[PDB]
Amino acid sequence: HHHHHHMVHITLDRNTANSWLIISKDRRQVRMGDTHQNVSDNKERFSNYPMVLGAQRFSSGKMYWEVDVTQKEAWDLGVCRDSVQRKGQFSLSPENGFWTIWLWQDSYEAGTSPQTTLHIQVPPCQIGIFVDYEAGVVSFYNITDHGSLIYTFSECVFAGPLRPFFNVGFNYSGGNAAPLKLCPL
Ligand SMILES: CN1CCCc2ccc(S(N)(=O)=O)cc21
Ligand SMILES: CN1CCCc2ccc(S(N)(=O)=O)cc21
Repeated sequence: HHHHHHMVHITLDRNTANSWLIISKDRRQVRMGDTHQNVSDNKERFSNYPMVLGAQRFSSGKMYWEVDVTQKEAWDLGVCRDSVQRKGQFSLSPENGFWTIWLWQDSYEAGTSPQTTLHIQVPPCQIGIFVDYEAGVVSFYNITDHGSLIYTFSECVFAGPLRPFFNVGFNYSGGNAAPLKLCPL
């Protein structure tokens, strides 16, 4: 892919974070803490899952960013509507306003309804996310494997401003404590 030149500087929005997340001072890294992180509750915070949004909102144009997932066992990445549900249980699907992929139990899947099996020969350590608002496209790229395509959602019906979306995953196993990191341009 030659999408690198639409690169955007993403930062995480603390106010949207699940109360157990720890976001770095530069707002470029997030990990699961071992307890509640001593913040007040608010209507923006994802309550049920270790999720957080980017601060940036996109309503036009082409955008690209990269995320480091080194040595994680579980995570979700992509974009979502600004108005997605924050409280209670929900599925990651385009019907619910999410365009995402994930790693879970040693397999990669795209968040369609129902979910789609991905075919990745080289487990990624960094993921590239490309959004073309006008075209209705969200694409994912394997930066570890020379930028190879992972998945494209096309005919997307965004129906609102988009925000970068992150889930660091639970750490029931003790093997998923590592952070998500936004990679430099
Ligand atoms: C997002 N994520 C993480 C890994 C396991 C899993 C299983 C089902 C679903 S779903 N299709 O119900 O949203 C989502 C999901
Ligand atoms: C979002 N969702 C819905 C239910 C299935 C499932 C499983 C694992 C995770 S995760 N990535 O937070 O560990 C999330 C999730």
